[PDB]
Amino acid sequence: ISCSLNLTEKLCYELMPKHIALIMDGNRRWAKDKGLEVYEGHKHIIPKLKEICDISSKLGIQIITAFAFSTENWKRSKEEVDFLLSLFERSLKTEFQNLAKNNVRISIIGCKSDLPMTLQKCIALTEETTKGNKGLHLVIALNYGGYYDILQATKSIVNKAMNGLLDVEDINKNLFDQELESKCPNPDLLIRTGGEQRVSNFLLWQLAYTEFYFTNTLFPDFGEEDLKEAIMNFQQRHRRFGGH
Amino acid sequence: SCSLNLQTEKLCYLMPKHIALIMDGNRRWAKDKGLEVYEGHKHIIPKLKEICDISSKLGIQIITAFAFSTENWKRSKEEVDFLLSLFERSLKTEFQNLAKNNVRISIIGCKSDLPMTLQKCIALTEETTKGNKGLHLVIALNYGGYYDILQATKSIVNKAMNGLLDVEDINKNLFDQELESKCPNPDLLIRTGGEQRVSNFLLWQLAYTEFYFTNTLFPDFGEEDLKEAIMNFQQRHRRFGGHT
Ligand SMILES: CC(C)=CCC/C(C)=C/CSP(=O)(O)OP(=O)(O)O
Ligand SMILES: C=C(C)CCOP(=O)(O)OP(=O)(O)O
Ligand SMILES: C=C(C)CCOP(=O)(O)OP(=O)(O)O
Ligand SMILES: C=C(C)CCOP(=O)(O)OP(=O)(O)O
Ligand SMILES: [Mg+2]
Ligand SMILES: [Mg+2]
Repeated sequence: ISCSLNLTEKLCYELMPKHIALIMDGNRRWAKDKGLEVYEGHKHIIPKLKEICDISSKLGIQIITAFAFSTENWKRSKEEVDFLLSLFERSLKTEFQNLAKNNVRISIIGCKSDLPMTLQKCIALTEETTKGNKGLHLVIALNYGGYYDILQATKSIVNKAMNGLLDVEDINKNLFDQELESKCPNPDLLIRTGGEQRVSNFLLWQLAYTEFYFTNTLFPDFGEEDLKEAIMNFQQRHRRFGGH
Repeated sequence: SCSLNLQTEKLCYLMPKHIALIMDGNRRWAKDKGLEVYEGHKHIIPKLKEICDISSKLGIQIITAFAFSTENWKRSKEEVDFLLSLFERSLKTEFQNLAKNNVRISIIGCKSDLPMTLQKCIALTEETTKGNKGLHLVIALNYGGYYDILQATKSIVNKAMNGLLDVEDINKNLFDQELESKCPNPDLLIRTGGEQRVSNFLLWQLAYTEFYFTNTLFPDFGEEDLKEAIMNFQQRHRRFGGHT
């Protein structure tokens, strides 16, 4: 198979970020620091995420993709996974009407069939109720990883080729983008709370020219002032996309 | 159909075994010092050799260095022609000594797009060093993350088309075996030049890599800067999605 790359590919990126990506990290250490019970940080996840949607919506931000549960988090104890998947279902039922009144559209990416059936039904109902809403699109990545996303797009392309729907030479960036679960437009800014300088198998393909913002602030402490700082910082960067 | 909660292992991550290196900021280093526009680029592969020598003594086994991306074709024909001729020159003048403790050199990227003379220089550099026993230097030249994932997808589609694999055999390990940069993946990414972004480097391979961004322009990056980056790496806690 031949290659040629000096022919051309448009990058689906942008004053203001259109799409923000969010790694919601540091919730355990936030509870350890305040001497609270082990899962009390995670109880702030969905409420804070609603606060961030509110602020971002007013600034003209159109998309937020938030990392809620990765495919490697299955490595944690049965007790933690069960507690936090139950907590996610509960919080999604508690803050739903707050998200719905702001005209937020809610989508979930990840492998849903591995989740508990009650959470699968709750997710399907949330997506149905909000699919027509016209405000900010909140995408929640739940049992998601970049490896998984690329693998399921590759399988989808293989099956199409098997059924006579495409040739090997039709496989390009545009086709791949439309087979991934996180699509164009790609994140302009990634904010990771919790102090770690790494991506932890989040949106690997989608982050090719994303601007990174790592903060030391633990996620339950990330408020309107911190989001405003991150956007102003983003506005101070020069994006060249390989050109001059 | 998908399932991800059973297979929670695989992957390939004191001292980082594999360092990834984005050699950025060469234009600004020549501008700041008032030199000719391409004077910084003449330092790229000499300094890269110096980094390999230091890295070899500390026990590092692999360096993957970004020398020319698939989006850099967007720059002026003058700059691109000058820089590809300069790479051909630098690649002949260094990486020549008969010492067996020197680096083994591979090139990843689409070589057929490059000037014929540079193609011949690359072939000669890979042949003369294939027996060397030191550090494996991989030079990423006309390379990008999209390109790497796309060519692996095309190779998998081809095999499936020709009866050589099943769609249900497609997993992380088979995909990894089709990429140009394979397991083991970089433990540490060092980007010189002030920008906090990845610019379509090793997208799949950087899933759990530790990021180290420095403002030092690449021609000023020496032994003290490398020792600082390794020290910073050693103070980091890698969890790979797990706990306790
Ligand atoms: C939904 C499940 C099972 C887990 C939560 C995943 C999550 C929110 C991770 C980021 S916060 P976490 O890694 O728990 O907290 P730190 O150890 O980083 O302080
Ligand atoms: C080939 C190298 C060293 C990496 C790309 O850096 P660029 O200078 O092309 O990256 P951007 O700032 O354009 O993102
Ligand atoms: C090898 C390549 C293409 C990048 C080197 O630095 P640049 O050419 O990007 O210079 P700056 O604009 O970053 O200073
Ligand atoms: C927010 C989510 C779902 C993942 C956060 O990163 P992790 O806490 O899993 O990442 P590592 O620090 O283990 O890389
Ligand atoms: Mg964490
Ligand atoms: Mg640059």
